[PDB]
Amino acid sequence: SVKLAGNSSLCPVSGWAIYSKDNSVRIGSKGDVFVIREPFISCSPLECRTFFLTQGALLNDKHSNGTIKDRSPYRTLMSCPIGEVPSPYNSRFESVAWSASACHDGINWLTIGISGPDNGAVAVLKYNGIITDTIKSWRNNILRTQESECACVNGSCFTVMTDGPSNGQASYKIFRIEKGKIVKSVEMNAPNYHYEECSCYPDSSEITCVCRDNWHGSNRPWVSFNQNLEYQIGYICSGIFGDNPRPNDKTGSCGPVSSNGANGVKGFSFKYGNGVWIGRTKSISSRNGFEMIWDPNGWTGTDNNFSIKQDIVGINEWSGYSGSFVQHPELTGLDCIRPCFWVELIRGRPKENTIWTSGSSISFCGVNSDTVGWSWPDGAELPFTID
Amino acid sequence: SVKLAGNSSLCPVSGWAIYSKDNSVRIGSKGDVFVIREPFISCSPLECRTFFLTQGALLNDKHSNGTIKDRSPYRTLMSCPIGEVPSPYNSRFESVAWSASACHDGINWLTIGISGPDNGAVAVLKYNGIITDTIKSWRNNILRTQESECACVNGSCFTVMTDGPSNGQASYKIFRIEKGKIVKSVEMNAPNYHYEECSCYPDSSEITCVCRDNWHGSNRPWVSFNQNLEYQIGYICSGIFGDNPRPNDKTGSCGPVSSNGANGVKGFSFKYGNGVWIGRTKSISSRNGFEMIWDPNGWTGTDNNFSIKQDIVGINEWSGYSGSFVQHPELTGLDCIRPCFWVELIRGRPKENTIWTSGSSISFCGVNSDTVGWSWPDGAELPFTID
Amino acid sequence: SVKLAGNSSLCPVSGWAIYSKDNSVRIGSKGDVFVIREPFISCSPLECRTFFLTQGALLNDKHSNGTIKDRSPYRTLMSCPIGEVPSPYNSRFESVAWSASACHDGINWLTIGISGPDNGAVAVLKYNGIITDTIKSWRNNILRTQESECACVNGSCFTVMTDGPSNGQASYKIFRIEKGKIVKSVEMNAPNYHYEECSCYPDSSEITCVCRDNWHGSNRPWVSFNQNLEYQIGYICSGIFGDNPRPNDKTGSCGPVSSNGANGVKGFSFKYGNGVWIGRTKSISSRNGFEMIWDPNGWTGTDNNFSIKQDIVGINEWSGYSGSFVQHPELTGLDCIRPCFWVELIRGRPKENTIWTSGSSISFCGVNSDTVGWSWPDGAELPFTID
Amino acid sequence: SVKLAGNSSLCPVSGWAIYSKDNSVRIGSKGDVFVIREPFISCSPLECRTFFLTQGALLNDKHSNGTIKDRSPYRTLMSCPIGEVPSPYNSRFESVAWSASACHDGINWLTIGISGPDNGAVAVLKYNGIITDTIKSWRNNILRTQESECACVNGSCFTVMTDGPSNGQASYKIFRIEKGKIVKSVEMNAPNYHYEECSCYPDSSEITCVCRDNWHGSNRPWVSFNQNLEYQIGYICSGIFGDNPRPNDKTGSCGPVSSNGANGVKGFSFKYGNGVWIGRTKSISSRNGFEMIWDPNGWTGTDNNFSIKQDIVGINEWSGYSGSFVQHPELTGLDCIRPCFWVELIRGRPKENTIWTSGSSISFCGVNSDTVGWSWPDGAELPFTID
Ligand SMILES: *[C@@H]1O[C@H](CO)[C@@H](O[C@@H]2O[C@H](CO)[C@@H](O[C@H]3O[C@H](CO)[C@@H](O)[C@H](O[C@H]4O[C@H](CO)[C@@H](O)[C@H](O)[C@@H]4O)[C@@H]3O)[C@H](O)[C@H]2NC(C)=O)[C@H](O)[C@H]1NC(C)=O
Ligand SMILES: *[C@@H]1O[C@H](CO)[C@@H](O[C@@H]2O[C@H](CO)[C@@H](O[C@H]3O[C@H](CO)[C@@H](O)[C@H](O[C@H]4O[C@H](CO)[C@@H](O)[C@H](O)[C@@H]4O)[C@@H]3O)[C@H](O)[C@H]2NC(C)=O)[C@H](O)[C@H]1NC(C)=O
Ligand SMILES: *[C@@H]1O[C@H](CO)[C@@H](O)[C@H](O)[C@H]1NC(C)=O
Ligand SMILES: *[C@@H]1O[C@H](CO)[C@@H](O)[C@H](O)[C@H]1NC(C)=O
Ligand SMILES: *[C@@H]1O[C@H](CO)[C@@H](O)[C@H](O)[C@H]1NC(C)=O
Ligand SMILES: *[C@@H]1O[C@H](CO)[C@@H](O)[C@H](O)[C@H]1NC(C)=O
Ligand SMILES: *[C@@H]1O[C@H](CO)[C@@H](O)[C@H](O)[C@H]1NC(C)=O
Ligand SMILES: *[C@@H]1O[C@H](CO)[C@@H](O)[C@H](O)[C@H]1NC(C)=O
Ligand SMILES: [Ca+2]
Ligand SMILES: [Ca+2]
Ligand SMILES: [Ca+2]
Ligand SMILES: [Ca+2]
Ligand SMILES: [Ca+2]
Ligand SMILES: [Ca+2]
Ligand SMILES: [Ca+2]
Ligand SMILES: [Ca+2]
Ligand SMILES: [Ca+2]
Repeated sequence: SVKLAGNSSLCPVSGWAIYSKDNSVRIGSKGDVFVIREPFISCSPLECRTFFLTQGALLNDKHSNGTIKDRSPYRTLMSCPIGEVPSPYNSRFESVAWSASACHDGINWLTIGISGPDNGAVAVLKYNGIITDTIKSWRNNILRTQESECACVNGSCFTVMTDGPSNGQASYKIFRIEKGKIVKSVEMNAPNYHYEECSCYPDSSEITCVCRDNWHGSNRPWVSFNQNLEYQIGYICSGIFGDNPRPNDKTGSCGPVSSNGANGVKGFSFKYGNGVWIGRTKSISSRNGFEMIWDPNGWTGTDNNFSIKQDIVGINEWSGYSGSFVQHPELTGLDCIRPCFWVELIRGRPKENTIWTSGSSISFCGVNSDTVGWSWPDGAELPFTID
Repeated sequence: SVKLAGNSSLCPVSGWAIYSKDNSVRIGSKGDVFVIREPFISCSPLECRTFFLTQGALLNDKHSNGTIKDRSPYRTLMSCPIGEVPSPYNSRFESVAWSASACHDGINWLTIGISGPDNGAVAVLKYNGIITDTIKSWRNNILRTQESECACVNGSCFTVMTDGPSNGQASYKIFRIEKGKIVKSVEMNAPNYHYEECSCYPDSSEITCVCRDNWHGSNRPWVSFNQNLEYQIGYICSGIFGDNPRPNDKTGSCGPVSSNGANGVKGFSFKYGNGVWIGRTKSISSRNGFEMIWDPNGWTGTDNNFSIKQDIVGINEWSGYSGSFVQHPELTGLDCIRPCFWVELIRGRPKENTIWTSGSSISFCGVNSDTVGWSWPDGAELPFTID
Repeated sequence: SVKLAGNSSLCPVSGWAIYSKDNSVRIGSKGDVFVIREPFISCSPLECRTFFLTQGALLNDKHSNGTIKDRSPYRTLMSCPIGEVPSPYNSRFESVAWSASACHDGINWLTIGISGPDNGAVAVLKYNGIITDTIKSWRNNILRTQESECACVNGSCFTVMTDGPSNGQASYKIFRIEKGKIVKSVEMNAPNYHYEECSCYPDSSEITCVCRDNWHGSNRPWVSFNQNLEYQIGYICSGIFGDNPRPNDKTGSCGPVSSNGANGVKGFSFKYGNGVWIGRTKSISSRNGFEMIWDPNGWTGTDNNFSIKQDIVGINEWSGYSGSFVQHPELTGLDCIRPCFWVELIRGRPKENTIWTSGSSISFCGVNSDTVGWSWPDGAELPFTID
Repeated sequence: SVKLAGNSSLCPVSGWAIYSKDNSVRIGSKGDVFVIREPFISCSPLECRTFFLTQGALLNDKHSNGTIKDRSPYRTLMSCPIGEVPSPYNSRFESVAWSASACHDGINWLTIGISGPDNGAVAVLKYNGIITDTIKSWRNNILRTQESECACVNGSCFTVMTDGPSNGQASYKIFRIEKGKIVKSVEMNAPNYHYEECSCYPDSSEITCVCRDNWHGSNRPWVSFNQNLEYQIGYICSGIFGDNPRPNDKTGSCGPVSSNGANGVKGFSFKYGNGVWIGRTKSISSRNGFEMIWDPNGWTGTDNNFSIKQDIVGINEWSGYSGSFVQHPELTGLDCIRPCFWVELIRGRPKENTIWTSGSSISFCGVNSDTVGWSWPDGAELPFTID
């Protein structure tokens, strides 16, 4: 067992090849499948796993009632092999949590699970399944984290947490964690910025995070930092707006785009110099469809021109949260860090006439060989027997 | 593989961080989940497992009928990974038993399973799944044991068993077991004492047990002993009474507190010099709620003042049995033995209008970082389809 | 990995301690549990497994209809950890078979599965899951084997097969198998004898088999042989008749006891010098109850006196097939071969008003410490929803 | 771990011994079993696995509706241990695919999964679960592959793919793959030939494929090639026609037999010099029954005489696709490559009045010891509760 280096560059990619699909909701119609949301993928030097937040209930059972609710003492972080349905019979317990993150440093798994009351939530950190540290809410207003994988470089793993209003200025902190122990943290000095549900990845020994501004931006904010937590902040400049909801594409801004800026969805983007791979919904108003767009100067340029678009989910099909995950050379045998992403396909409330809300997942990995756009939707027929 | 040393002290702790929650009853509404009671946790140098006594039946099935009954030829000891639901598809068979204990000596698992008739029950000892010894009832009146983990020190494991009345003077024996073989035992000379369902843990090469007086004590009896079984006995002196039922907190006694002393519930406490961490229900009369209380002189002092209280389960929510379990430095990498505990959340009879009785579980581990009180209840909606 | 020696003696035992109980039928009421019969246990140097013949159907499903039938192209030999319910989710596939045997030589598993038509059945031998040999019916009349574990000594495993009438003189052969290859066989010269469903075990480098005479004996026939297949034959002389049905106990015979000799049930017995441990039903007419009897001169003596009786299943409770299995010193660390046994508890047809027939199991191991008699019945409530 | 040599000859065999049967459809009546088609078996140096294409739905659930359809974004390649039912609880996710192949090179698994639109499908190659390459449709007309195992020789694995019409001249390419990377390919110059769903196996360092002519041949086309992809092509000459549908047996041809040549079914054959082992349906017009036929000069001779016939599935029972798979000496310890085969037993549409279509499987391995013909059918009772 050797810790991940994290010192190579991101693999440049021309397209995205489909990696997994679990068909969770379709199967859950009869099978014993957890009601879940906020799934995310993370890899070790040996395997890739799907993490998810359960509602402590199964699909098509009465206890799935009212699962549109985000937080409760019943939610737990669990994981299963990628591509498999999240079931009590194949899932590993990770932590009690209504907000979470996880990642592998090359030696062991780190998991971060937040639970407790809105006014004093506590993040429990585990390393190899053993509690190693905790961190308590410092603003007493819903301590919350990535809902995707943390990023690891040379034995240290990094994450971002938010505490405060989701409709105004909040507080954002970056953490450096070693063997499950917080060794350093810093509060981001970011007035007029808003950070939630960051998707973070390593690249050339440094961390880049693309996040969600729930306050007043329809473009996505970002934060990057080295291992010493020396950071920079900004917003993606592209007129190809990445959040949902958002305005129709037009001239962008290197600051928060106020038009349709309230609300949002977890997302991600991959930075390559001044360019950016943007993953976003197809609809500007609802969580429908998904597409990958290559914009060669979109990180710093404000125009709405782009070079490549690849369809992932049709515009008439349900999508939801999305996030980045990487495969390290230690796993692939490549000489660079390979970018991948996952998409949550949300079914149920509030858009459909059910008593429940749950999601299935698809994932893709970046390649330089031939690829194709299509639609890989959830495919479940609602409502269910329970409703 | 190396045997656990068990020679370090208990880690001092300031609070308790949530470690697991299985949501068993909620999931069992649809899923294939055992009807269980008396769950308990025990760890090896590699992993932690939940042990439990099944009724040889699944939730929401007709065979769950009359499972309020404690003893039958159908009950078996089984185990599964911590935090997972006890299902026939993920559970390991341990022993046929209606009373049980288990612990890992660093090399292999020891399980103790008692079955047979009330007037001649036999405890079957297994080491690495192989029968290694038996011990038969010596008072012919329901031979019974911990219903939680035994305690191991330097290759020897220790447990306590009781035989005789549950409403009067009985007989209590301590056992030393090596590789599943009883190498020594001694009967405790404890007139006017009553010991049942002991929660035992190792601390500085010696064993401490906190138990249940079902005869005439609303405070908890304790027994401690070295590897040679040289023992001491007493009662927790704190006016913060630990049993259920019990009187309102007042001046305590270093002997059995007779007020509300009959009946009781399995519980635990952690000794730290003259101080004590007490886990107990919130209700004085019923198995509802749960809390952890730090009383700096409560082991030997009779006053009812305490320093710390942490909420675990709300007073309006069902609780039940609770017990200690520890994580050895061989597992954690710490330089002390870490205290943890589990709580059984009992649903169904006799308090609820169902045909069945079963429990789910939560567990916590002691830390010195920030923690928070809350309520992590079972959360199931009764009655069920079967009733 | 080292092959089992099989050169030590059987462990003398004073009683039987309960080892496992699966509660298969109770759980199968709701859970996904195979309809099975002819379960048997067999051990490796590492673990013990339950083998069984499925009907290719689950309990409480329509395909369990008519499962009173013994042979079909749908029956398969499968195995699961001892004490666990036989489910498609925890069971390993072994072979297609309506008659079977299996055993571990210390290195790998040998399985023998017979399938095909009544007039030309073929036994398929597998070693480590790879087909290594076959043997075809030589009398064209239902080739059939032990339905319990084969016996292994120093890298060779031994079994017995029958071909011919089940109500008259048939043909019986002993086989020596090495790494799944038949290296020697011999036909037993046994006129007026009848051998079916032999329970065989190793003892001091030789094999002893106690079997079922379905033709004209209410006592059990036996055959013993060395590694070169030099054999001896006889019948258990004890007036404590072991088969079912049978007459009331009286003066026995060293030949087949004709009274109530037709029909029968698979069983076993352990030989100790002139003495014998006899396992049998409690009823003389039906497959009900079970008991272990120590008869110090019952192997060669014809009286009906005995020294020890231990209750296993109550007379009013269903029992069925039973068989021996052993635990080698390589597994236990003992200096002798430990005798164990299993009992099949048959529910359904023809005794009960269902459409199906299936069994659960219990098992016990021989010890010299204290034990107790009791009743550990199936405990399922019939009929089921499917009927 | 060492790569498979693949340099020995095929083991000559006189008959076929039954190896596995999963009873999938029977069990799926109640159990949680995938709706599947196109199952196939492939082995490593350690184990044999069943691969299959799911419809992302379970039997007896509403989502099984319209599963007669071959292609969709919901279909995935998964695998489970041979002989076990394909369940979400025991199946490993491999790839998103509506056409697939897989094989083990001695070190890791190679999987090939094709998904995407009919006019631009993309094959995703994975080595040890990691995407290693892609290949895109070159004729824009349903890129498709074996639906059985690829063949490996000395670290290189080989497969065949087709692009173009299924009712006329198409394009056929052979691929050489090393560690999941395409290192060479060549288009077959085969005017008037049609290749689909090839069954390929290694033999003396070279690859032989027997395939399906869906255009105008009732006999099967073949292609063989060395590691450098230098190939030869032809048709099986035997008047014992191997496809379905087909004419009654008569004089054959070394070219495509036009009579009943349109349409077909995936199948296989084993070449032995001028002789051939032919597996085929019993019905000439429908997918019913299955038999193995040894024709000593059937590879190059056009007569309709044969030497051996062995019944596998009765003519009145449903069959379906069939394919070859081999066990290498690295797995068996033999000095030759052992031939095995599997048969898909298709139930439901279009031949039966259900809303769904699915298959179970049986498999056999070649031996030189005694064997027997019989019928090992699916055995499910249709329709189901869902219909
Ligand atoms: C998921 O949650 C949904 C929201 O709760 C459930 O729907 C609700 O179902 C309840 C129970 O039937 C229903 O309850 C009330 O309102 C009734 C009129 O609409 C009223 O008649 C009920 O009260 C009367 O009866 C009760 C019981 O006897 C008495 O205690 C009262 O005093 C009175 O006599 C009761 O107030 C809701 O109307 C309904 N809500 C909605 C929005 O439909 C789903 O049932 C649940 N699904 C599952 C599968 O569990
Ligand atoms: C387990 O197997 C049991 C034995 O088969 C089943 O019980 C049987 O159920 C069948 C179907 O209902 C039933 O069938 C026949 O007999 C009827 C009179 O008893 C007769 O009316 C039926 O025939 C008529 O209808 C059919 C269909 O429309 C026509 O084809 C006929 O021409 C005629 O009009 C039919 O002959 C058996 O009576 C019954 N047997 C017994 C012993 O009860 C169970 O149903 C089965 N259980 C499960 C769960 O599958
Ligand atoms: C990346 O890290 C590895 C492991 O420490 C190191 O050997 C290598 O030199 C680094 N790569 C570069 C380009 O510096
Ligand atoms: C405890 O045992 C350890 C491990 O063998 C030993 O090294 C150490 O000396 C002991 N500690 C104490 C306090 O005696
Ligand atoms: C539950 O079991 C008891 C005891 O046998 C029985 O009296 C009662 O009728 C059962 N209840 C139901 C609802 O079946
Ligand atoms: C039994 O077999 C073992 C292993 O071959 C051998 O070492 C030993 O001598 C044998 N025991 C006796 C009593 O001969
Ligand atoms: C096949 O390869 C093996 C294994 O490396 C080699 O030893 C042997 O020489 C080869 N056999 C033939 C027939 O060439
Ligand atoms: C099955 O699916 C088809 C296609 O959507 C639909 O037309 C049909 O109504 C469905 N059948 C049933 C019984 O639901
Ligand atoms: Ca079910
Ligand atoms: Ca926004
Ligand atoms: Ca641009
Ligand atoms: Ca009390
Ligand atoms: Ca005090
Ligand atoms: Ca008889
Ligand atoms: Ca006698
Ligand atoms: Ca054809
Ligand atoms: Ca010929």
